[PDB]
Amino acid sequence: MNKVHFVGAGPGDKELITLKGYKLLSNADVVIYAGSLVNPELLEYCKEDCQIHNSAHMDLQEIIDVMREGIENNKSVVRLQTGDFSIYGSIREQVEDLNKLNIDYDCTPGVSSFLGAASSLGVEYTVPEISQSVIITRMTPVPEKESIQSYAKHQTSMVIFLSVQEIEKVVSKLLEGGYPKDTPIAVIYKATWADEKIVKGTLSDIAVKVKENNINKTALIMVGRFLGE
Amino acid sequence: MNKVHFVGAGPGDKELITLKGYKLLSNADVVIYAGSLVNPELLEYCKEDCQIHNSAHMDLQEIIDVMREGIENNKSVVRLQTGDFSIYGSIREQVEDLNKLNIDYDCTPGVSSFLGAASSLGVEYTVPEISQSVIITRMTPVPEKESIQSYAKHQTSMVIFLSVQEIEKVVSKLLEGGYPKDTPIAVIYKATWADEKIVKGTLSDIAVKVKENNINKTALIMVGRFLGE
Repeated sequence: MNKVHFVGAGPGDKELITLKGYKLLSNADVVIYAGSLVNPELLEYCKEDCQIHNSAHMDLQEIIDVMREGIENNKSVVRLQTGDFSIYGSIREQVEDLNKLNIDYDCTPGVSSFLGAASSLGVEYTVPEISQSVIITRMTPVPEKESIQSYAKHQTSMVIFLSVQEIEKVVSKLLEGGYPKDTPIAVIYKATWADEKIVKGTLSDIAVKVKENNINKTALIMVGRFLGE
Repeated sequence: MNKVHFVGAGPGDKELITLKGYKLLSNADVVIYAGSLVNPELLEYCKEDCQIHNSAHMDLQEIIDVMREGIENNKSVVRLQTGDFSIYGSIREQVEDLNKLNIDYDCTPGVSSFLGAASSLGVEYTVPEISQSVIITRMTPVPEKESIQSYAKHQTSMVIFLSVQEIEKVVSKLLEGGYPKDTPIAVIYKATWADEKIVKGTLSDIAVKVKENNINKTALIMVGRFLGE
């Protein structure tokens, strides 16, 4: 067909889009991107006469109209979403709405920010005799068997998306599920963007280190012995 | 400098390498790739007069010699590793060995196969009111607090890398940690490669479905209610 193309933008760096992503983007007639969550530098890969829409200022129905009209005028349509949409992506709404209308689409994965964060930190989640797993979660209430404390019990590597002001709740949940105070932890803002910042520490001292970096906005926290390497 | 470039190849599809990855690869004088784990089609992006080495037939020290000699003749050196090396990547050996020699390097992340698997399945690990987390693990013995049964207790979404013949041990561990028999599950071989295959089912019937697909080799298993969407 001329499918609507859902494209993972990667974690911030211009060049961390997939080759496939880049081809579709650089050929798109209509692009719908996520506001300030997607790096604007990406948009420079688009055609001179491309029509850009910023979903951040749009309701669902407007995105869809924009999509449908792209299809009906035989225009290549790309919806750029941050990192990958299989982890915190809200792509279901748009898909169901397109089924409703009988519009073919496809999906092109991207590099998750937690992958970006690791490379950026030159670190490996899975490290022999230390951990063979990762738990990925994020921090208004949460069922017990899915809480940070509960996941902490495994003492494996963890990735936690948070709002940063909530640092003290999460540290205390980590200690509560039994991570020791010296457990290494890192907090990364805008992993792989030009402005990325990394605050390294342990469970006791990072609350302070985060406040004293003042750095606001959402972050990844990475927790575990795997930071010891 | 002229750093040794560690590059994530992505999950199999030629075009799912990052743009950055592609530039480095298409300019490399020396490439060291992982045997049959990396798709050979990628190698076609290399210069006519590029020197290819297949780590699969090499010990550590040979890789390093090959690296060092690239640097000393001012040759761009790319080590291509499958998916991303922060999850099951064994990049530590090569890095420590390069520190030893004082050789600058850098790291370029790629699309993990479990991301490839999701897009390929058009599915989302995190789905509102169903799960806000993912546990990523793999299946010769394993400590209790890090076993599949133990992780199963959270009833969240799981990704498990296995050898496929081991399907029955893992199903029984899943049920044991309390996933119900009707829990959807999928097994994917070579996610995003031309030959990828998807066996969809539930916990009771998938052991059979896998045997009767005969399909050998390593797979991803994906488990959870999140497959119900």
